[PDB]
Amino acid sequence: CTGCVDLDELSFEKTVERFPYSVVKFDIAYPYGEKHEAFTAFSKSAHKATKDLLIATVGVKDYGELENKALGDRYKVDDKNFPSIFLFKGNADEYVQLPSHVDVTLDNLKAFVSANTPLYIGRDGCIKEFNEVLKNYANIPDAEQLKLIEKLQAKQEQLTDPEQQQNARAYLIYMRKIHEVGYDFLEEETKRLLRLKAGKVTEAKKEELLRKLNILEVFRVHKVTKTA
Repeated sequence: CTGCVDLDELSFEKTVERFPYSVVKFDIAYPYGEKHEAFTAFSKSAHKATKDLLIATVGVKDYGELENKALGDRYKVDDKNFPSIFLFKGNADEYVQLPSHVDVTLDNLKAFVSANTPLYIGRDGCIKEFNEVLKNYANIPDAEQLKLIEKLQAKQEQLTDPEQQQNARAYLIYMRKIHEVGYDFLEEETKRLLRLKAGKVTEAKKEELLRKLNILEVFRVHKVTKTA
């Protein structure tokens, strides 16, 4: 899969022991089907979020000389219950296995990581470095919102990643609209977005409305503090 590093007997221990955290799927050789695709979707989203995570696969598939059987055997897994998901904390030795009763899904995969690490794979659309400075945005003074608008605008102009650049535009538009009209903007843009989402939409268009609603969610406050 994309971003997934496939490992073997020679490279596995050495590669896992070079990243602070590793998520490995053991499965047949040449994997396919829905669980492998959920792992593929996990691998892409995990890269979007993190510097520090190895996403990796090991093929076992026992029909020949037996590639990687000894590696599956180290971690006690079996053609009989593939896929098996392991999370390692920096060496081949400190690992947690995803419970077999747990469906291998994007959602469970992300939960598996933050459950067991200081890593956080964020919501599709979020930019951690924008989120880090925008708590309570709607409630802070005109003058600080204006300087946050200026600080994030300069950050936006230095982003090198295409999806980050697009997601930043939506942060800045929300920032500016909230500064201009106040907390009532949240409800207006939620109603706008949710009306489109409740339409007949493609998978790809849904995802992109979800990116905006997750960005928008950043700006919700628990209480309204600032004079409207």
